[PDB]
Amino acid sequence: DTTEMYLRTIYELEEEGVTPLRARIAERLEQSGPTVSQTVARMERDGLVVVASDRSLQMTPTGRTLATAVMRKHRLAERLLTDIIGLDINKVHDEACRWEHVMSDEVERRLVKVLKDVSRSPFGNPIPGLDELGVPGTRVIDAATSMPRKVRIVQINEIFQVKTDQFTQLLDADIRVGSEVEIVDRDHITLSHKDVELLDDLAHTIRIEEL
Amino acid sequence: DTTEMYLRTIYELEEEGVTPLRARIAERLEQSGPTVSQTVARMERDGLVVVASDRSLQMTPTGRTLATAVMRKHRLAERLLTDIIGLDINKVHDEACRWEHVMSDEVERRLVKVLKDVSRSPFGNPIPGLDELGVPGTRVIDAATSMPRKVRIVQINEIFQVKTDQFTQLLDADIRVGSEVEIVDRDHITLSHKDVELLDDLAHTIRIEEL
Ligand code: NI
Ligand code: NI
Repeated sequence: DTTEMYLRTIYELEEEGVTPLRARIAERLEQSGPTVSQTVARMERDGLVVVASDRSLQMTPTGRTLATAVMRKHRLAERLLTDIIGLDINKVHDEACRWEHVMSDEVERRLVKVLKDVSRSPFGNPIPGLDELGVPGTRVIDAATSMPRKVRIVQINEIFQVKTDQFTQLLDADIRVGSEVEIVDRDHITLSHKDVELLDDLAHTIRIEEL
Repeated sequence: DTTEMYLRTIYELEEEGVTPLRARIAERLEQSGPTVSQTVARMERDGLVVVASDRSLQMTPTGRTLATAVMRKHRLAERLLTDIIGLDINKVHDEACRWEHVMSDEVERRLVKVLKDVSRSPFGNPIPGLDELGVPGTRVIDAATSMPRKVRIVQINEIFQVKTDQFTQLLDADIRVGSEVEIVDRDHITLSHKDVELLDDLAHTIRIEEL
């Protein structure tokens, strides 16, 4: 389904921290602007995407769920193809781009059993959706949900910190008040600008807003 | 490509010894007669099939080559899915029906390396095309090409045989003068009606024609 290829392309552009504009989508899929526009209209009617006022495509909860599953199948296919089949690594991504459309959930569950590790694709990116498969401003500690979000730093509050080893890590990552960074919760909290895994005191006292 | 699914269906019906009529094709693919007819017309223009005077579809050399490759990919997929992945055996055929369309030759070559044996599918049928992948009347000894063909028995010539252990095997298989049987050459010659692997004396003296 062309729908799956559009949703996965949006997913991938978002992971790369690129705004999912229609022209970006068109260019990545090697499809015309007008063709992309016609497909985006069908996808809005289907409830999978909305076109935001800055013209970027924002996937709905349903659109995002489907996108996520397509990416999971793509990445599990890449692991099968490299770890077990041994297809030349230069061909693995293009093979998996086809296989992601035809792999059942049942095969994915089997792949999770058989593969050594399903943490990441061979190309370094996390395999999403495995839980779904079945097996002032605000303080960063609070504002962080569990999926990555771009936010703006308002206070770092160095003056209140007892532990200071991360001051330089923040500097080396160019995180200052004003920096736009992506924040994430884990099984410990993390900032992206480089990746800084915050100890609790900092996570409790650094503040983030959003425009 | 719908073309691949039509050619593989023809292949499969032929293997089952069924005449590949358009209605049989329609029924197996769960497509309408008129839809099948429109696709067969495109396939004739493309040079992949001819419609014979008995209305059966006869694949051209090119059509047969493509059909063969689709079947090979289907069967290698089934071996991957059962031997390595362990997908529940009741789901393997339907999964492979999708995978046969997206598997590259390069993955098939890898599967030949990794799998224990690629003689047959899990469902008992030979994996064709591996050589292409890269790794009176006439006497039966002569008339047999290397691919199976339906022929008619004209003489068995029992009277000239020194070895007679196969007389009963032929009887048990219902091969008599008049029987329509499919003959095949191997790396030793064989008759099908049951399968009788002929010793040379019989293969040299049994005669076959065709209407
Ligand atoms: Ni990839
Ligand atoms: Ni099958």
